[PDB]
Amino acid sequence: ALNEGQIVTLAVDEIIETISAITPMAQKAKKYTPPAASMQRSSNTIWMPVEQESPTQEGWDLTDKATGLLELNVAVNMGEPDNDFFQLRADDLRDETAYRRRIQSAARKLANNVELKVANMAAEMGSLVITSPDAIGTNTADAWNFVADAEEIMFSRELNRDMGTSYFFNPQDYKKAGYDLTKRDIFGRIPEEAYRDGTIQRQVAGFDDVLRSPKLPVLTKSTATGITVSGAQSFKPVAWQLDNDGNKVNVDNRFATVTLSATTGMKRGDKISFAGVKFLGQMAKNVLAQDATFSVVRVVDGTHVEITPKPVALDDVSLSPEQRAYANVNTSLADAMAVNILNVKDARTNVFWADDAIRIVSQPIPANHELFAGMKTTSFSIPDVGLNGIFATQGDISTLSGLCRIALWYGVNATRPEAIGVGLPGQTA
Amino acid sequence: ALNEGQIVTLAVDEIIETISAITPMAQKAKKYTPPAASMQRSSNTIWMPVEQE
Repeated sequence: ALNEGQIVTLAVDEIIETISAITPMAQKAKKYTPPAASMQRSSNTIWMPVEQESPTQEGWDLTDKATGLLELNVAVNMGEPDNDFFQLRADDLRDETAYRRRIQSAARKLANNVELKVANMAAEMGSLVITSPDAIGTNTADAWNFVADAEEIMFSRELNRDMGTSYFFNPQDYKKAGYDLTKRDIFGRIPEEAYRDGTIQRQVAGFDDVLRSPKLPVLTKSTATGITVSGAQSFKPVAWQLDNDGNKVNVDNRFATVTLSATTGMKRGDKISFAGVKFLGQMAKNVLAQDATFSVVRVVDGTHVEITPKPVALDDVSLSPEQRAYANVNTSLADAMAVNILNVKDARTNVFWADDAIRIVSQPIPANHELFAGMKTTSFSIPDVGLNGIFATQGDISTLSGLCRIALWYGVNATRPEAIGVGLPGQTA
Repeated sequence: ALNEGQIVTLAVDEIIETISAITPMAQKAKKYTPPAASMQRSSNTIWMPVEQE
């Protein structure tokens, strides 16, 4: 018919969208931008006051019975900056339509990495642990128990939850839990923005949002066995302590260090509990039926480990009233009580917290300073999470090519590890 | 007593000035700048005649 010249056309305006950009865990995290000038001199660390607990007395006569003050603190820091980096020759900037889409893809990938870091931090530094011997969906009310006792421990612990509470399922375990959870559903329809954002149910066992995150990591089993505490150790809630010079250095309210008989199988992020040690009500110091659980922050030696919440015994006789106000454990660690390992199987984690337990510390990169003259630098907002990064370009004459860097500096911090919790199904070994 | 977070303060405004150097010899010695374009073609050298005897 009509034989004429052929063309190949690209749709300028229609981009096939792939890869979702949901960040349910990062949006429940709080963002903090400290003053950068002081952050530079403070090694990218700032200390945050913890709300202080007050001892109270009863009666008319309190002669010689006043208490001092005790304010504890936690420290937040940063990590290495995350960034995207690509190069282009001069002739490739004639069209400048793949360049812009690469900038957008970089923004989305950086947000994705932030979300991944938040999820992994939560899994690694979560104190409350709930365990089911079999997989979710076995027995009768495995899912209900699995979610409801997590809520129950976070509730009876009387931890702050005014910002709300969130349960994050991994998708594969929610596939088995939702069958039972949907039948026992109070709340109604979810707003469509929230439903597409990740939250699948609301007000489940009095637990606000129940979400579903595909970035929850897999928690490897602990290989350690036959571990007992070596010597009687009591911990005291202090704000500071002296050093060899005799100077007062701040002490983190979390991060207790204990001495164990052996520290071989255990690695950062496993879950332990001590025999006979129970959680305590935070306001009314009552002995909850649930055994106190800890997650190890790191392993320092073959006999010493650092665990997330300080076990501050109520019956400790040497604690002051100011100190005893912070007791979270019924009794201290005896001479030799067995340490119960709680990572017995490699199970993908379910994470829950009280919102704002995780803090995201962000900082600017002043590459717009006069020290940086050959490079073109501008602010770069990643609005999906809420972190401002940096966008920099610099080309060289010998190749007629330029480099594009999109750097984002942030830190993920678990300021209330006692409020982060990890649910582990099918733990039997 | 009051147990609280400890800070480390640094007073950037107040600087402990320690050294003050004087440079009289370089002020007494004269400064000359021969034309740069001619200096480049020479080996950064000028020749001056000495008083004749």
